[PDB]
Amino acid sequence: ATLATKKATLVAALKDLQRVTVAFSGGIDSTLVLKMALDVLGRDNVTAVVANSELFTDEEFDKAMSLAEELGANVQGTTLDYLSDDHIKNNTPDSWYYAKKMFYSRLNDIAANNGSAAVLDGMIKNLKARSEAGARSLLQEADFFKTDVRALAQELGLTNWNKVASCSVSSRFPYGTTLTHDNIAQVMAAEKYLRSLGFPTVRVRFHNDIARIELPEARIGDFLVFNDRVNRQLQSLGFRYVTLDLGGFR
Amino acid sequence: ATLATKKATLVAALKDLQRVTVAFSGGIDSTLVLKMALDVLGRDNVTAVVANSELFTDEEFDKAMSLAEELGANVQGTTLDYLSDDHIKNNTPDSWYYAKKMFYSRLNDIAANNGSAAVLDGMIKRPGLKARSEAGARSLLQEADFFKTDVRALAQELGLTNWNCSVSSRFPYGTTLTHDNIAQVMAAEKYLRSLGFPTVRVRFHNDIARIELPEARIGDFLVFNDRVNRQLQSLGFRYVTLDLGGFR
Amino acid sequence: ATLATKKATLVAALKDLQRVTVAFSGGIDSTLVLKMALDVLGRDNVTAVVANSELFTDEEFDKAMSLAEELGANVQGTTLDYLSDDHIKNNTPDSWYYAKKMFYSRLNDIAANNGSAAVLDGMIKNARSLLQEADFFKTDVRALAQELGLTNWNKVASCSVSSRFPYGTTLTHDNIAQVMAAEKYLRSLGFPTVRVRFHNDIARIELPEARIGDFLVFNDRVNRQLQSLGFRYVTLDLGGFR
Amino acid sequence: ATLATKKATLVAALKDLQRVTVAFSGGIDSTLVLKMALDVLGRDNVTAVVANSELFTDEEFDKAMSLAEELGANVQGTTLDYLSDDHIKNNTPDSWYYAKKMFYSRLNDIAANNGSAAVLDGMIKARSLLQEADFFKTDVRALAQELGLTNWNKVASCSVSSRFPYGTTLTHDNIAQVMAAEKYLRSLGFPTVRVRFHNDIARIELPEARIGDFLVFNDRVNRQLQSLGFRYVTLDLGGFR
Amino acid sequence: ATLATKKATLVAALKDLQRVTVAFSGGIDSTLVLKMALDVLGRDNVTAVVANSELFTDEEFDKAMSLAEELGANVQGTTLDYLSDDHIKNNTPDSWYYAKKMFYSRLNDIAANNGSAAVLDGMIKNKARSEAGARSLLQEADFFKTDVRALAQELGLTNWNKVASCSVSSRFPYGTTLTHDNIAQVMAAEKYLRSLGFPTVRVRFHNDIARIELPEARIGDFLVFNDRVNRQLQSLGFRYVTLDLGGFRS
Amino acid sequence: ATLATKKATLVAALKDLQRVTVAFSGGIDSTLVLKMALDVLGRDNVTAVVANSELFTDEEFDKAMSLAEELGANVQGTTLDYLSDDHIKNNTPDSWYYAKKMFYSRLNDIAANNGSAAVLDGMIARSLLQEADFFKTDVRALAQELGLTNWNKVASCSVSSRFPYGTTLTHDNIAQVMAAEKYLRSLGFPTVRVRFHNDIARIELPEARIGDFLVFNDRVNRQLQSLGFRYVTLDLGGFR
Ligand SMILES: [Zn+2]
Ligand SMILES: [Zn+2]
Ligand SMILES: [Zn+2]
Ligand SMILES: [Zn+2]
Ligand SMILES: [Zn+2]
Ligand SMILES: [Zn+2]
Repeated sequence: ATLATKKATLVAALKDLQRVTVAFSGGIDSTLVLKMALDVLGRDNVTAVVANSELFTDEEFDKAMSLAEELGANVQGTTLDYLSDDHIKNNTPDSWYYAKKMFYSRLNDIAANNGSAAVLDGMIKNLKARSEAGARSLLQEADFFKTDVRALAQELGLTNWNKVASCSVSSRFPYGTTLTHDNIAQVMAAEKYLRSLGFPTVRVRFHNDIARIELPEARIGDFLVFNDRVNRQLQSLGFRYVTLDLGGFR
Repeated sequence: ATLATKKATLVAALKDLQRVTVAFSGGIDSTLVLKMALDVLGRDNVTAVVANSELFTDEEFDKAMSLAEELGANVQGTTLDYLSDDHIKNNTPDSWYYAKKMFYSRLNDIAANNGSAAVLDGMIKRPGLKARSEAGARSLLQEADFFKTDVRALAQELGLTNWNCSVSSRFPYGTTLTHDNIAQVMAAEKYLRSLGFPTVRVRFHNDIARIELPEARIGDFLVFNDRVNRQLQSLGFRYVTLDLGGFR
Repeated sequence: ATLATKKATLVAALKDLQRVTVAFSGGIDSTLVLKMALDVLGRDNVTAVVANSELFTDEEFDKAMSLAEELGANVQGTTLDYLSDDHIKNNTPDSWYYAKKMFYSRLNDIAANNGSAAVLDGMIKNARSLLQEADFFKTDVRALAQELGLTNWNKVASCSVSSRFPYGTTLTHDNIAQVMAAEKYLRSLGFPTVRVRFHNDIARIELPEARIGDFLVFNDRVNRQLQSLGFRYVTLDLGGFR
Repeated sequence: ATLATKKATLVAALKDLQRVTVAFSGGIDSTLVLKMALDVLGRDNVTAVVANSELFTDEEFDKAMSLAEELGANVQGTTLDYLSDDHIKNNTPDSWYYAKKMFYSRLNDIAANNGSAAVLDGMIKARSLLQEADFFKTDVRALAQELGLTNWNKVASCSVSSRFPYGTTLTHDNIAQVMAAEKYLRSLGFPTVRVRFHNDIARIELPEARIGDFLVFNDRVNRQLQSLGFRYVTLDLGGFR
Repeated sequence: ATLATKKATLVAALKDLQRVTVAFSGGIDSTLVLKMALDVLGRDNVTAVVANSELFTDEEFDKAMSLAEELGANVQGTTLDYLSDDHIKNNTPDSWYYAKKMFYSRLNDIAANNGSAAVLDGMIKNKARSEAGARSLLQEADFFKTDVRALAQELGLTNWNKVASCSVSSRFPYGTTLTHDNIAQVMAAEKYLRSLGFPTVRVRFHNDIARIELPEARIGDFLVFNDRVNRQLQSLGFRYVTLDLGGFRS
Repeated sequence: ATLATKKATLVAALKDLQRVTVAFSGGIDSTLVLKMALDVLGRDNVTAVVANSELFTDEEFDKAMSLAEELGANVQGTTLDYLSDDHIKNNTPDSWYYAKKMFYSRLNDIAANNGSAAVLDGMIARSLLQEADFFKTDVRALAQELGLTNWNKVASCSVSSRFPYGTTLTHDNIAQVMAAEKYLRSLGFPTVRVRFHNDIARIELPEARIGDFLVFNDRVNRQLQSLGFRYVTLDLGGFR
């Protein structure tokens, strides 16, 4: 199938729905989904939803919120208490499944109250909780790949999205560590401070009384001028010891 | 109706002046006003004016005009000798104010001869009256209470994708600006930028150059210490130095 | 003149040719020619040719192919034996001419079989170079590209590997592969612009001067890895990149 | 007030006991006292004692003899065994006291069989006559150089118990792991260095003025300390002290 | 020619003056002069004098004082306010001259009251002083730098200030008025930088500007202290604290 | 094994010798050897010899001719023409051996004339410090014990190790290497090697100083290029 065949299939699917709710993160694929939806159905029939929670930073939320206004869509934020589900709070390998199960549930109730006929995400063809909510991945059921979504992104003149596929803060705690409101706010504030110093790719691992910072090895040399400030700032967030991993990022 | 009305009040004001001259700097709001003026009045009723001066590099002028000339508007450049004003020459804390006074005076002179009804700038939100108010300039995006989000909304909605400091901020308050020392500072910053340091300030302190850099680059800067010391010394500085506080 | 003017001369020239072949490498300048040719003639009347050869890495060849189907073009690869010419294999100062002659000869043979009016390259101001004939400077191609919505292109300039060997050095398959593996390893550490100059038993690493500080955390790993690649001494040029 | 009156204070002090036992360690302070003993009491009346244990290096021990022997002193080595104590092995915050008491206990015995009048240590401002003669850090340095003393341990060899947190019990595998890391790090050219043990994590404390010079050894220390047992190897941003 | 003939001329010169006052700084030269004076004339016929003033640290004074005591000589301190001279207070190029004219004047008054026959400095073969009548016996006996270390070795002299220090006036450009507060703030700045591990350091005073001069090979090791040195010297009175790219001196 | 035994063992051996000739290089070892020989046998019984050759810097030679006279010994300089021998000129893996044989033949010829019983050096020909079982700990101990403060701190190796085996040593390419190392030490790097490789200079530095060296890269590049090198590089393996 050509790029023209699958955009045509994508247009046929959107036209059948008239009114949709789009799960928007700022990503390459969700932006293409949000952009195609507005171009086919219109601004007055597309509702974009961006999720806010403690597991993601508010900087990524505030940014993905405005990327959708830059796309010219009616955007709406919703907040989720992920730690209300213990399966998420206990930080088990399947905690991310229950996060999206709770995420796809909130989208459906919004899809009911706004009058939308389906929930759209930006999942491509190259998972579980995506089906029970009836969420539809239009890009994948039209046989798109990452090479296809990039092609249609240039054709629609889309150049501004996010390259930082942000990760849940739970990856900063070893499996089995109980997440709390305060230790999550402890990690995110330390990562926000380090990012403001000029280090966009950074991890602050949580080791009880120890913070273990992960930087790209080719940036550790540039980090030297900040040792004393990061030490005291992170001590003032609760960490007793502030360290920097010699093994680098991941 | 919020936006729908914020854009409607603007279209009404633009329709009301018929012919306009637009002070253009390349920023978001100057690009937004100029585009709205051409979409409502047409090129033959809109003039974009870009200022050139020694207080800015020979580069940003070539870019701001290149951008409005790319939008398809009759663009005029005008050069102002800001150093003719003693408040600007001796760099007083209100030197910014007397710079706008001089620019808005030149604009109304340009607007009076091409037949425009008003001068427009893209202002949103001290020694006397507002320089805009003193010159009769209209800030239509202010009047419509456009907030930044409203500006952000429309440019994408009208298709605008391409859009963009005075050199006086390199000198202390009270220090006299000369044609030589401005060339001195600007040549110093141009060289440092060519070494791979885009964001840089060379603060002028008579015989001392105080280099401000993002603190996360000072490590990457040490290979150039001796070359930067000798280059700036040949630009007229006796001492070439690096601020430990960094940029800002 | 204005950018919209040089765009029209570029469109008027492309419409007079109707059917063209485009020498595609993946950089900013050849991506703009390919996208402009496609947006004036369509996938039917444009063929993109990407060259595969010993002097350029297979990394750049695979991506350049990938970027060309992504822009919506019918892409054809072709293989060039630069070393089959004795002038190139012995690395004379004339190597650039026979390399260029061999490359452009192959492309006009491709353009003749598909009926193209001319062969296009992306040469700019300061075969037909349409961008240069319309007076496109480096600052102009950045503007027109953002206006069209182009994004993913090879940001680091590609260069023939013959520049890593002294003039008069006979290029073999071993030493070329040796320099390739060295430069490839250095890029993976986080250094996209780098040269490994070949001097028999000595590797001379050329880095941009603003990155040498950031490089010292890698000194030992680079020394060991290039030593296992064949070099006896792994050194860092104090002069820097070029 | 002067260094001369401070030297004459311990000359008279040592010449009143006439037979002593010196807790030799290798530092400049215990090197100063033992030489000051031999000069005023002679080789026959001075006894140099050295404590080998599981909390110290073989290296601070070995050269503590090569020096003690080269001053011309009747050197003799003893071996003490902490960690068999209940308070020291668990690193409770009182372990420093029992380590001291158990140390001072046998010296009291050794000095007995030697017909000595008092035990001496190297404390500054048992018998600490460097503390009684009012010797500060600067007065010990000037008297040591004046007496022609050139050899002493110039990096303070502390007790390995300070590398462990309060509550963690110390093992033959705990200490050897930590002491092997500090030995490896010092071999790279960093003489003042600590390796704090926190189970899976190693916490390196270097002088801040050396951390810039430490970058070139980052990966090698990461791999080596991972082979000694540590899962993570980190550099403390606060530094040494 | 031989060291013994030069020692002989020095011995005879001391025996002829019998009672001497010695300008003692702690260098190898003034140590050799003081040691020889004690050996030939005795303790009660030799007076060592160290100058204490606002233009030097209190610690070089404290060290030179103990050095004279460790050699076994009666040493006394004298205080001079160099800033009472307008040539010194305004820091003129010839301020060095009026500084030592004042230093050599105070010594001669002491040499008058204690019965000395001459004042001795430690000047070898390689202005204000002559006009004061001070005697340089090492110069008169033709001692060169190497002969000083020779005779110092014969006498067992091994301890002395290996670093001759300069007056803080070198931290102020010519024409600057020296005051009791900017003297102290410059000395506190240098005293603090040395505590970080930088023994060779200059803090050049430019009113609102501090121009730190460091050995160029130490600058890399210095980046970790940038922020702490910034705030410390700002609390001392400097608005801008800066690092000279030329390095120590130049 | 006190220090008085070994100081006695040394003067006891010095006593047997009666008259000696000392190979003086300037280091602390040949200094301790020279002063003791002066302290025990006297100035007219000791002849300090300093070798001057193209394989060692003139700065080292001038320093040792002064320090030895500074110590009260009557010095004699001697000039060694190593490059006359073709094993040393062409730098073979055994060219060190012909150098030690040229050196020690010359000083043995000198000791015979002035009437010395032996030639002595400062190893830790007689090595009295080695025979008395000295160590570097005891060499500084006895040095200060006699008032020894001044000696050459950075011990200089033979410049032959800067040239690969097979390279022909010449007057110009030796001056090249020696000028480059003098410059690198004046910047604040006492332990440095500049390996010769025709058009390439391969600087060797301790790995703990490579960061402190960054500020000098450009000035070292152009200085060493004005001395004859086309490419100036830094060895990533560091010193040795
Ligand atoms: Zn003018
Ligand atoms: Zn960097
Ligand atoms: Zn070789
Ligand atoms: Zn360093
Ligand atoms: Zn005063
Ligand atoms: Zn000479």
